[PDB]
Amino acid sequence: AISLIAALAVDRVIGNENALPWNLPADLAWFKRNTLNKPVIYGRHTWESIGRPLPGRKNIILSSQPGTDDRVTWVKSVDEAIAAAGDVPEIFVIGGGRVYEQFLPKAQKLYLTHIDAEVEGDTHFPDYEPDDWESVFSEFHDADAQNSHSYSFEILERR
Ligand SMILES: Nc1nc(=O)c2nc(CNc3ccc(C(=O)N[C@@H](CCC(=O)O)C(=O)O)cc3)cnc2[nH]1
Ligand SMILES: [Cl-]
Repeated sequence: AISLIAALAVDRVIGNENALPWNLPADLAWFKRNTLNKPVIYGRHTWESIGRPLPGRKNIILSSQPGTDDRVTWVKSVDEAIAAAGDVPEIFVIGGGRVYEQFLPKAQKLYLTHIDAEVEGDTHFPDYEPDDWESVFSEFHDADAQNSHSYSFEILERR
């Protein structure tokens, strides 16, 4: 089954021109624990942002442009990306915006981090109908010595 994971600032903005103005190691830990040892799908731009494959995970990159690396799997379509992932219980889509958009219709779960930050950004997470989804988990955290902003984790399951 397909799962989407993302960190959202106020107004569902997932990023912009510049680096994100928050320090949230707690979110990174949450991200690792949920995606560890599972196939992860992402686009050309996210690849460029990280530069190297994510450890212990099966990296699948959706790109219309030919692949430039042998350590990760390169696909040209959504159907091909899902096939390259295999017959595993859970497959994660980790971005970016246009990729989340193509995968939302087929997602069964949403792992969201709601960050209390007013970030003026260009890219937004797709709008999802609240009625089509059930919030089976939500946990609120305040900012602390390690995390700069207050935030909440949420797991939604498709109805
Ligand atoms: N919750 C959530 N937080 C994110 O930061 C996030 N980032 C993406 C896409 N961008 C990125 C950028 C960097 C790494 C990365 O280098 N992660 C390392 C953790 C490093 C670490 O703390 O060891 C990883 O191994 O997962 C992953 C995704 C998608 N969904 C997200 N979702
Ligand atoms: Cl991307």
